[PDB]
Amino acid sequence: AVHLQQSGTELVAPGGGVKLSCGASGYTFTNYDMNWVRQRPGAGLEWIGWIFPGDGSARGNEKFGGAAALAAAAAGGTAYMGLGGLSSEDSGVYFCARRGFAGAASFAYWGQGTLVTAGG
Amino acid sequence: DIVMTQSHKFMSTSVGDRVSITCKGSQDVNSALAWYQQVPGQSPALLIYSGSNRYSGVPGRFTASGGGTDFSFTISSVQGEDLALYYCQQHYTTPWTFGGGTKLEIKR
Repeated sequence: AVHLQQSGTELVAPGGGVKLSCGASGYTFTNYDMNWVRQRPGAGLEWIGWIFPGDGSARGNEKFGGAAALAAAAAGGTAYMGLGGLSSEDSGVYFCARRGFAGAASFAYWGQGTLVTAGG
Repeated sequence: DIVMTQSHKFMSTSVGDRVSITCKGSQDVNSALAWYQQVPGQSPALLIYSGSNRYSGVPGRFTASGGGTDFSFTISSVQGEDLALYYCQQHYTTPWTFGGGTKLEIKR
């Protein structure tokens, strides 16, 4: 029973960052890298970046260079994505995603999504 | 950045019919391509891995082909619960990117 459980809805004001979480269970956390994806109405599904729980590596989409900080906490089996200085351009649903095999970077496991809404 | 184009935002079909959605990566991404299905309020579900391989638990009416720059997702006999969104994704070179999606809808 592999599973990714994400945290609740976020109502955030301009400026001010927010850090989201993803509790991973059913598999050894460090064995797989955690990925993050963004989904907005227009603009679509966009890959954010990844992090390895084995050593803390961080490869990120140029498009999210400053906006996202991917940190992971072992003993938590938990992953986090800290978002920057939220403008409305950041309002959307954020997904926690993992692979299934290790010969396919396809995302076979997904969190249920965390809705972030930026309003003042 | 590789670009995945799903030309048909919407595609009309019927229950019991056959459909084919197409994707076109701007570059040759060989076989590094995935297909996902998404239903409202839900996260994407992996349907196809490596261009033509089914994922686990994924039904037989779901097929996919391609291996180069053009890829096609296919449903042998469409069921009422397949009238969702299908996303294209390239995992050949970063940054990973997704197509804009194709929503299947019932013709009437």
